[PDB]
Amino acid sequence: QANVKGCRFRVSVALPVGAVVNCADNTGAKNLYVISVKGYHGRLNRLPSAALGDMVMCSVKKGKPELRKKVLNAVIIRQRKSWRRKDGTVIYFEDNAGVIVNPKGEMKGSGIAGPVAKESADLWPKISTHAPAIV
RNA sequence: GUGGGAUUGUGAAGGGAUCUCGCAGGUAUCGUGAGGGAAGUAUGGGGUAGUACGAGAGGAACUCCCAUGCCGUGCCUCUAGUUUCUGGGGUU
Ligand SMILES: [K+]
Ligand SMILES: [K+]
Ligand SMILES: [Mg+2]
Ligand code: NA
Repeated sequence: QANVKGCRFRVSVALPVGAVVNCADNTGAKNLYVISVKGYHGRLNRLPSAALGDMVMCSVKKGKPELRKKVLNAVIIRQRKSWRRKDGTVIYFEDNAGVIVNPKGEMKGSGIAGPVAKESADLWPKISTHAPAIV
């Protein structure tokens, strides 16, 4: 529940700024709009891009009105872009999904719909507890 | 000396003279390295450690280890993209 760039192997970037992904927890939000990604060091013209396990800054576009019109923190748990594990397997999900967390990584809400990537679960133990299945 | 050419424009075939040029290098490898260019640069995590310090609240760092951002030089085993192999099938 901290900086995750140095604790994770390279994962192919999936979600640049502006991507809208599903919200997999039961907070009340339906989707999340990616504003930025933590740990992004700048490069000219290059959009900040999120992948599995990344914390992102996001806003809710659809869902409970109490959750909208504000900047929140979320963690990516599923992505449609395929990445390659060190064991040589190339794997991808059917959808993109995120989960709303506090800046400390603690999961707001109490349940997760759909599976959770192992890369995301290893970096966020609180998210791994509520995962129906890992990878 | 020898070999090869030539001389100034109204003819031809012969003789001299006088000039210019060639006369020892070719061909194929392996190396030297003067000079010039010049590139790697950052972050996080583990541990140190809830330790030093501090009344408390708070709260570090180096050896070492593991990743990552940007940049650079390549490569095509995998994954992805691309098809005028119009390859093989469909279909109006
Ligand atoms: K030099
Ligand atoms: K120089
Ligand atoms: Mg621009
Ligand atoms: Na292919």
